[PDB]
Amino acid sequence: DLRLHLLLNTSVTCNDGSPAGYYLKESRGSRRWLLFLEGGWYCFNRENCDSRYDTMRRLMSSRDWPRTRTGTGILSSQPEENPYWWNANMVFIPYCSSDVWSGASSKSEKNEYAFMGALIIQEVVRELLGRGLSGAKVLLLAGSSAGGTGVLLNVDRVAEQLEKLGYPAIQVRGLADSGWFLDNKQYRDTITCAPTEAIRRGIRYWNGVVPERCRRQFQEGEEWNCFFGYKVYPTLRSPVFVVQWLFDEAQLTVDNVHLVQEGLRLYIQNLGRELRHTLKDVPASFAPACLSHEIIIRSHWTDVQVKGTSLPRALHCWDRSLHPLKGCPVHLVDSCPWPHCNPSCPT
Ligand SMILES: *[C@@H]1O[C@H](CO)[C@@H](O)[C@H](O)[C@H]1NC(C)=O
Ligand SMILES: Nc1ccccc1Nc1ccccn1
Ligand SMILES: Nc1ccccc1Nc1ccccn1
Repeated sequence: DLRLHLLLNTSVTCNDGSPAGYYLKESRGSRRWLLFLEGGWYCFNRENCDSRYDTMRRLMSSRDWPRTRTGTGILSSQPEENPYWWNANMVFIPYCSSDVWSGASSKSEKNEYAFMGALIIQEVVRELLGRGLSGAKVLLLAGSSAGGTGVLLNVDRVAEQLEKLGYPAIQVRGLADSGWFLDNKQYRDTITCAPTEAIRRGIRYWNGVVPERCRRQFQEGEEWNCFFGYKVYPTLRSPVFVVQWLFDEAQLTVDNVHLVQEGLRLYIQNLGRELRHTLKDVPASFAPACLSHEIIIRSHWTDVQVKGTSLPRALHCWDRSLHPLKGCPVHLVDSCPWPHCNPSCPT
């Protein structure tokens, strides 16, 4: 189990002003550190966030968090469950800022809620440096869904933080799972019906921050562009491995697709082709032709394969590449055009 630590700086808070925190399992024989960002959509105005506080309060508050959590998937210490990094130091950072990990705004006389996701990541890193992270060789910032987009928004800031604090030997890398979306035409709840508005409004509500090189490309008012992987990824300097199902369930929900006649068949095939196209120049990626959402902390994440290579193997090959490799690929994108045309897709 990973044990809870509430942040010592109690001014870095979840939405309702309670302290943020992290769950930690130390591995003193390892110089590898995995920091995983939880997902779970977001909220973008007073009324929307009030609803989330009634029925999704663990995503807005630490008041009811458990003492411990079990590591699963890439967070498991069992080699049978985690062929990739079973001996690493494991950190789970709960998502309690409702801001896709972008916010830097405190509660105040003018703000009902605090949106501090970007500052929560900075403070966790900061406090871990006193608990052994100072001796790390690799810091892998990973995350799923909104946490996967959060990796893209924060990996270069963590790298800059560690350089400025005097730790230039720690190699910062990112792993973004199910956080790579298309701002495409829909097939036919504002957060699902009108996604780009929801992001634009959220950024202003959260005082949200995007990576500087991307911000400079799109300029004032157009920061929402940097929440889309194919637009922010080319501006990043840290190595980033991208995991994305080609027919992602959250993408299809936003597109108003529910599972088929010709119009919908053509729409679904075109979505796979467009996602494939955006990954063509991403050298470290894993994109199976399946209808699903998230993978890296699922216990059976070992089962899916692309061209005969599993995701744990592809990540191991990526480690080797950062020291093409014969028999050990890092770029794995399905070419077949319909969900579950890959036999290893999950049921
Ligand atoms: C605690 O965090 C807040 C928000 O980032 C910051 O203003 C303050 O300086 C921090 N306190 C300490 C002692 O680092
Ligand atoms: N934005 C929000 C806040 C409170 C309750 C529901 C929603 N809507 C929603 C739609 C799809 C997936 C998750 N949430
Ligand atoms: N979930 C989704 C799917 C397809 C298009 C837009 C969204 N919205 C979104 C919100 C924050 C960050 C990235 N995307």
